[PDB]
Amino acid sequence: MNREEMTLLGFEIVAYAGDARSKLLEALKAAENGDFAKADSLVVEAGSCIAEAHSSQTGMLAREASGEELPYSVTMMHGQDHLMTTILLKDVIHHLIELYKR
Amino acid sequence: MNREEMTLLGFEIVAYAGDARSKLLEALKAAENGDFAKADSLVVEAGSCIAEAHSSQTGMLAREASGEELPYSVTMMHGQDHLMTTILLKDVIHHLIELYKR
Amino acid sequence: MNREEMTLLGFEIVAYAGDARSKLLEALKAAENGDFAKADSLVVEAGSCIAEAHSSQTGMLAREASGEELPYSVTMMHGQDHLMTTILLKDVIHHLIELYKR
Ligand SMILES: [Mg+2]
Repeated sequence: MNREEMTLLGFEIVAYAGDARSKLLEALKAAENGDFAKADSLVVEAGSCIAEAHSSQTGMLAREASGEELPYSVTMMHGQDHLMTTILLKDVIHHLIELYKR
Repeated sequence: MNREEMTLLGFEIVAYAGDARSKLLEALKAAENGDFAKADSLVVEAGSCIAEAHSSQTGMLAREASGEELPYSVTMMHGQDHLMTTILLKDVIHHLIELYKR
Repeated sequence: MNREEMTLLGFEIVAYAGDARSKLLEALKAAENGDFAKADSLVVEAGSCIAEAHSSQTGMLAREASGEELPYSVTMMHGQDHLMTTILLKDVIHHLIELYKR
């Protein structure tokens, strides 16, 4: 694809990763305040946002693997940063809630 | 801009991010040892280094969004990784301190 | 080097970081269940893999700093995201284990 397509998709990712990010942090706030029902609900919601903007990552990487030359985009790079850090938080949040739960 | 400018800006972001991270880690060591006061101040200090490194971020996105082709730089990419991972630490640090403060 | 070469090194980075990440997450599961000796074991193993990927990172950045032009690769940008998020987790894991240990 061209640079402009990569930039727009990067923006989509920045949007969804950003949304998932706020939900996960709000979940941490809820857990801090002993409101675990809300904490869990929020995490479950953040999960969908991530799954959506994530499955696109796979197809993108597979294309380069199979010979496609993908153009550089600072926006795409930025979206991936948002996505990957948010995913790490998602992968570790259960323990944070659990620690607040104990 | 040229690759040289991107690289140098990258070094700049790495320096600020690096210091922000060291302080956040140091803040953790403090909270672990009960020095919550030292931990809190350190967290505030970290935020300033982050504000600096984070500065150019929006501008870069805007330039590319308006149709400007920004050069690829490993150093810049690495700086962005440092910044973004450090910002996540900053976003979570409060809960790790609180859990230590309970 | 060419893009293909950059992509191959990136795959290597993803392998080391992905493996390290699963050990660190497994280390978290262990600590959660009170198996602290297992937790430390995994963290020590993960560090070995991280050391191999991180060392490779240093050389690359240095190559650009010395004037060398390196090709952009989505896989390398992805491997770096994996490595960088994994290094953050490794730097913060001790405090998570300790919190479960308290
Ligand atoms: Mg990145």
